[PDB]
Amino acid sequence: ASSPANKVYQDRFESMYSKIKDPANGYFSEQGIPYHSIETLMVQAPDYGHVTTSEAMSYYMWLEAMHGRFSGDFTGFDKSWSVTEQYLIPTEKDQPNTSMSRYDANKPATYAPEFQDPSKYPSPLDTSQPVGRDPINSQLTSAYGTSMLYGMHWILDVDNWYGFGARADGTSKPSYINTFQRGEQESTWETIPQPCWDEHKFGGQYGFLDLFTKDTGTPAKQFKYTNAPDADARAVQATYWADQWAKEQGKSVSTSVGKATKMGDYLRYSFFDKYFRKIGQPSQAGTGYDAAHYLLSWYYAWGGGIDSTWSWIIGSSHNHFGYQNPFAAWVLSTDANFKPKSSNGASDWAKSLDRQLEFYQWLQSAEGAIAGGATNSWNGRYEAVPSGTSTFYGMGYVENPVYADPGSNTWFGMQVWSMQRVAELYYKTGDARAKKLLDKWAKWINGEIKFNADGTFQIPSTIDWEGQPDTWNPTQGYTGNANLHVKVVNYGTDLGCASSLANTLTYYAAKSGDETSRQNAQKLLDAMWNNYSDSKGISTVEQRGDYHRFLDQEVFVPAGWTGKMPNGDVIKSGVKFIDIRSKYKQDPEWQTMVAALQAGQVPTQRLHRFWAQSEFAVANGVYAILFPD
Ligand SMILES: OC[C@H]1O[C@@H](S[C@H]2[C@H](O)[C@@H](O)[C@H](O[C@H]3[C@H](O)[C@@H](O)[C@H](S[C@H]4[C@H](O)[C@@H](O)[C@H](O[C@H]5[C@H](O)[C@@H](O)[C@H](S[C@H]6[C@H](O)[C@@H](O)[C@H](O[C@H]7[C@H](O)[C@@H](O)[C@H](S[C@H]8[C@H](O)[C@@H](O)[C@H](O)O[C@@H]8CO)O[C@@H]7CO)O[C@@H]6CO)O[C@@H]5CO)O[C@@H]4CO)O[C@@H]3CO)O[C@@H]2CO)[C@H](O)[C@@H](O)[C@@H]1O
Ligand SMILES: [Ca+2]
Ligand SMILES: [Ca+2]
Ligand SMILES: [Cl-]
Repeated sequence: ASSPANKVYQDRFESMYSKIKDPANGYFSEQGIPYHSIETLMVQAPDYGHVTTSEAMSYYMWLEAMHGRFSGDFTGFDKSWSVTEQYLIPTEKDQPNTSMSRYDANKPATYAPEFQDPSKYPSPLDTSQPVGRDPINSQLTSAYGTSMLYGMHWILDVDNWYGFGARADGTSKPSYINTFQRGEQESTWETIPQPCWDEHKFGGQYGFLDLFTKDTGTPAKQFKYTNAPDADARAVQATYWADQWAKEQGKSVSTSVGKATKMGDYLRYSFFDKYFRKIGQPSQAGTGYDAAHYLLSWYYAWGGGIDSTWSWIIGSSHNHFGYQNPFAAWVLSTDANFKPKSSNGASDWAKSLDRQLEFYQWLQSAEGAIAGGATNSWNGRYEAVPSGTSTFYGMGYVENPVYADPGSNTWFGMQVWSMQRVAELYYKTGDARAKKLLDKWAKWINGEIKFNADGTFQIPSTIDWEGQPDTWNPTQGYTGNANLHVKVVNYGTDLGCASSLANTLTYYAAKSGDETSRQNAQKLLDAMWNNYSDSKGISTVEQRGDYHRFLDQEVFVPAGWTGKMPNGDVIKSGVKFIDIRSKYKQDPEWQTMVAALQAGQVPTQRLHRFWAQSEFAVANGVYAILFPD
């Protein structure tokens, strides 16, 4: 039987769970897939409220796992995995073996440069630039008997709002789509949504392919998917807890553990440089593992021909601390129940755990917050690293890895999402490296939490950075990085971040015994429950300062390129964000949003983000278990 839990916080979790699963609240589609948010007019990472992401699916797993802990019923957890495998992990029909089996581990893909402005795309493929060797593909095909990859594609058009349908039929749902393709300056507002399965049926003469890639020949019909490593790692994290809590009650989630383990085996593709170039010596093609940084990079992607047989796979050269997950690495490298079937699966994850913890430490600022990350490909073209730039195993430090509109590390959220995982590791193992990191980080954040007399509160929202960490010397260790400073630009009341923060402080307090962290975690949970609860969970009114981009953001389209979206919207030079998403004008909130912009005001919204609601629910559960009295 499981240990007794705090009755008050357990009830709060159950209440949230009921609101989230309540059919009348609309968090899920008819097919059982959770939406990014109840509200449809939503632009953040995705550009429509009813698309879904792998991040959401992993939070759904975490939620159901906790429900199993308190109810003894894990059928919901197994169902979250069933929905994931059926709809977010490309099936045999979505990534045909005929093409995947033609993959050449000695020539994974063809080099394509990255540019700092979307106007430079399409990017020209260059067969003469070196590409390294993929050392794990043989391990995976031998272990699983297939050339298909088992990982979640990151974004899904749940109700086929864009109209691409499934495998170009234009009518089926859900629909595999993608957005980002053109460099660090292409924000959510500057993309051209495209189908993952491109048969040239929609868009331009050759679909949407020649908007991004340029080659000598004619663009072939092809499919392509992109993984979000932090999402897949969270799936492993959540499944571990589901397994632990299931066994404490004589229950089993064996089938799900097997899927989580397989996913973690394939997740190793994120450990490699985009084009398998040697880490620290980007101009040279890798010979195998010398191209592995062992960190959870921003993505790994793969694709292949539809009407011709060929395939490719790429890792990623850019690393952000926010995507790391030391807990998942500990699970996959030490727990016998989660040991990957591949020959080197567990050992690679063992190396990743150590490398990840060094990464966090190297990036810890003088104050305690964690800095951006590093890259093995300067400017995304393997250019020379500017002299005087600090390095980590040969990779140059970057303040805002991967994207700059806005800066990828200017949002407080990355701090809690990532440190929450370090707190789980510290709690389970008491690891000294995790302790050192948390003691200083927790001291920093506890001094940045502000509680008001009316029961409301504020935490860091937008942050900025100055300087850089000292070059990492494995034998020297943490120098203290006296020249690396974080700056809190402004505060806010982001309920999702606050929930993640409470979670982090709870695990840390439980292990360290730090009372300051424990009471702050409880005050956050109480404040949110007592002051921000509504019939659908929790929420607050927030300003949407970037919404002016709905109408004033021009979308770049190559000269002479013309095409049409499924609903007829014309794609040509000069269009704005709204011009290629005209269906948005039918949204219930549209007139309200436009009215505000016309009056020169900042639009405001009351949003119910699925991950935020789940975060809050899980945080209540965690407190209930670690502090029963
Ligand atoms: O036919 C002739 C011949 O053929 C051959 S076979 C041959 C084929 O023909 C050929 O087509 C094929 O070509 C291959 C090629 O080989 C491969 O090398 C390439 S690889 C390619 C890959 O496919 C593609 O997917 C990849 O895309 C990358 C981009 O490069 C990269 O730039 C971006 S970065 C992006 C991030 O990913 C996003 O997450 C991020 O999003 C941000 C957003 O920017 C930001 O605004 C918001 S801010 C937001 C916060 O999120 C929120 O929390 C807070 O609360 O609020 C704030 C404020 O709102 O955050 C978002 C994140 O959350 O944005 C950045 C920037 O865009 O990443 C994508 C990943 O997808 O690029 C790769 C290349 O660079 O693929 C080709 C396929 O076409 O090659 C074949 C051979 O190899 C045959 O053999 C012959 O016979 C035949 O004759
Ligand atoms: Ca931009
Ligand atoms: Ca700076
Ligand atoms: Cl969001």
